[PDB]
Amino acid sequence: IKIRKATKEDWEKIYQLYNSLSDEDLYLRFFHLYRITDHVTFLAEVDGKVVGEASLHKDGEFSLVVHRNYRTLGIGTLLVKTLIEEAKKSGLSTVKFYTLPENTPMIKIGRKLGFKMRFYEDEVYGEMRLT
Ligand SMILES: CC(C)(COP(=O)(O)OP(=O)(O)OC[C@H]1O[C@@H](n2cnc3c(N)ncnc32)[C@H](O)[C@@H]1OP(=O)(O)O)[C@@H](O)C(=O)NCCC(=O)NCCS
Repeated sequence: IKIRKATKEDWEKIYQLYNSLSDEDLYLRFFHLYRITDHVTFLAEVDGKVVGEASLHKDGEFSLVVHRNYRTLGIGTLLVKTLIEEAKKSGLSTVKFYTLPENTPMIKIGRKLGFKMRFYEDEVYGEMRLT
């Protein structure tokens, strides 16, 4: 399980990962964007195949997705920890995420990592002040 920073040359690999995900997975991966309508990306690789992708934006917001067959192995948690580390190195004041209330796995990660949660019927908001 290797976690590395993504480069422009990884676009094709990420594209293939996305093509294998469900519409539900993609909806959750870009939840906030769907709701309201530079960045650093990390990938989780098994062999030479990207099985997980996580991105951090300049405003502290992050998101990620792990292929269904590679879930519950701790990858999502490791990717979020990687993003938090990146956020601290880049001097961000806060990191945050948005998802659906039914997304138990993500909320579990958020809570165990220290994120303060705000719940609503249409969405949930997690946030952690770093500075
Ligand atoms: C949310 C997501 C990244 C989690 O990734 P993952 O690799 O499975 O994460 P982890 O293995 O670190 O597990 C996270 C926790 O959720 C739990 N979990 C997994 N499946 C579960 C299920 N069906 N019910 C309950 N809990 C579940 C894990 O057991 C673990 O428990 P813990 O936090 O006490 O250790 C993954 O499910 C995913 O890609 N989902 C679709 C995209 C998405 O929702 N992205 C979120 C963006 S903010």
